[PDB]
Amino acid sequence: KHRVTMNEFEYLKLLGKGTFGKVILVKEKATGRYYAMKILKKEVIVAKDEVAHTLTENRVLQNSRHPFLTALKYSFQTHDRLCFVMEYANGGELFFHLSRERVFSEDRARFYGAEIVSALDYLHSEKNVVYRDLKLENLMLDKDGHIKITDFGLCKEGIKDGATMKTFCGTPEYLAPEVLEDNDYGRAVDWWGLGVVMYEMMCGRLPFYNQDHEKLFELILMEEIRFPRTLGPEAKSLLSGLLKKDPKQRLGGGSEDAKEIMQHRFFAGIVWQHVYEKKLSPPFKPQVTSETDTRYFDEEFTAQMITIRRPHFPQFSYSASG
Amino acid sequence: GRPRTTXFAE
Ligand SMILES: [Mn+2]
Ligand SMILES: [Mn+2]
Repeated sequence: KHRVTMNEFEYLKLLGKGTFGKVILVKEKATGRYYAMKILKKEVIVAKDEVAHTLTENRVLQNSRHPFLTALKYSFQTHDRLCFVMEYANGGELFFHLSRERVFSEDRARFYGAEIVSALDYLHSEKNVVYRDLKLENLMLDKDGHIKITDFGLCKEGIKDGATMKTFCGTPEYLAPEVLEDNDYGRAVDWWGLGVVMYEMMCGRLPFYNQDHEKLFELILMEEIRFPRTLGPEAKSLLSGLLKKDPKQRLGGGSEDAKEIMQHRFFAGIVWQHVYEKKLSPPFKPQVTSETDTRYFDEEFTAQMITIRRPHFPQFSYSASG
Repeated sequence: GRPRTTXFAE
C-alpha cells in the first residue's frame, strides 16, 4: 500500500505526444529515480472510447514481470487524469534507429529477435496474453541497449493453447493474413508480427507495402514473400517460416508455440536462459550521457516546454513491490 | 524509411 500523487514527481521533459495523452520524463522526489509517466485526460479516454484499452494496459502491466517488457512502477488517478509511471527506456524506439541506419546486420537482428521471442514466450505461456501490436515503434531500447516492449492496450488476456480472438485491431502494415481474413485467429498473429519486424530489420523495408491500406491488404493476403539476394539462408528460412500466410503452417503456429522458433537454426548457439538473464552483449549501446539526455526521442516533442474531469476508475491504482 | 504508423481498434 503506497498511494502516490502528481506532487511526488518533478516533470522534466516531454518524451512524446500520444493520440490520447502524452509521455513525460519525470523524476520521483523521494528516490531520485527517473520514469516515463503516461498522462491521459479522463474526458478524452471516455469521449474516444479508449477506456477498455486503458484498463487492459493497466491489467497486463500489473500482471507482467520480464526483463524485455516495460515495468509499471505505479498507476494512480486524479479527478482530472489517469497516470502510468513506467520504466523509462532511454534508448528510444527501434523505429528511430532503423530510420537512421536503413538496415541492421543479421547478428544485430538476431539479438533483438531473441529478446522479443523471450518476452512473447513469457506473455503466451506464463500469462495467456496475445500482444497483437508488434512493430518497430513499440520496441524501445533501455540505456544498455536491451529491448523493452511498450503499448499493451491491444493485448487479449485469457488466450490459451489454441483459443481464438475476433477483434480487428493492430497496425495496418503489420496485420497477419488471418486477421485481414476476419475469421477467428490465435496467438500465432504475434509470430507474423515478429517476422515483419525482423524482415524490416534485416531488409530495410516492410515485406508488403502500399500507401493505400486496402491494396496493402491485398499484398499481405495474395503476394508471395521475396527477399534481397544478400540475405543469409538461415535468415531467409526463419522469415519464410514466420511469414507463412496460413497460421497452421507458420513457425510457432503449433502447440509448441515460441519453442518451435527457439529451435530454429537462425538462433543456433543462443542460450535462451542467458537471453533472459541479459548475459548477451547488446551490439548497440545508446550514447546517452545522462538519464535526461533525450537524443533518441524526436525533436517535435523533446523541444516543447511545460515544466513542473469525468468518472472514477474503480481500483485503477497500483504500486509495485520493492 | 517508412513513415511512422499508428495502431487502430474496431
Ligand atoms: Mn505508442
Ligand atoms: Mn498506414
